[PDB]
Amino acid sequence: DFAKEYADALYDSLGHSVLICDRDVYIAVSGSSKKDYLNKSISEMLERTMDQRSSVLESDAKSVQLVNGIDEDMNSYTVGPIVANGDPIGAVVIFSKDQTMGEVEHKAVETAAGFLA
Amino acid sequence: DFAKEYADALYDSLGHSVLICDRDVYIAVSGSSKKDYLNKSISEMLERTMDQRSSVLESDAKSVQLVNGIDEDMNSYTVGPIVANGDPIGAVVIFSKDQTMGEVEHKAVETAAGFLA
Repeated sequence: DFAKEYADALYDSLGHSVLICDRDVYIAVSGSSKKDYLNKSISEMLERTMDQRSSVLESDAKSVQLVNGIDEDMNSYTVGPIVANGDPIGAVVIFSKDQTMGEVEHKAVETAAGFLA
Repeated sequence: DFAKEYADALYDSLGHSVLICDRDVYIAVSGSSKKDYLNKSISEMLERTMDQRSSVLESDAKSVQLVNGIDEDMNSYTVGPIVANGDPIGAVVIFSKDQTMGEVEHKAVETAAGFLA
């Protein structure tokens, strides 16, 4: 499991929850409960972020939907769409309920997305 | 080439020269000339860093040896030893002649090293 390995490496290094999705669902979860995210449908926010192809960083999110329709209290998050041959095929998400995502995590998701693509 | 793919992803995302070595030589080079680094013997600094297992960040290096005996003018660099089963098997290096390596790159090498291990 290639996405799982990367998610684990990101968690081990950065210490924040890591999700990786394909076009539909989360396919890798590290740092968070697999029950909460694995195979769950990605949110409209994730879909839009992937469609827009650019990475995003929200330093003061307050609340976010990672799973569609599921409002979650969230301090911050960052998303790196995985774009292969111009087509979004997934995304890498790093988030925290209590810590602030910064350029470290923002670049981490871009790097992860680039490698996974 | 797995190390090459990661080095390329790191270069694409962070925009700095990236080297990956095994215990002996550089095995992947991105952002810099392959002639300057590929198959070149790693420096004593690299060997010591790997032996000590911890990542390092030098924000004001002035000069560094990446290739053994080769003094290179360098603004800054960061090194993430690749440690598998307690044994150092290589390292990921990000460096710049003109820009300052910070936590972004420092964590990038740790993440890279963790994944490659």
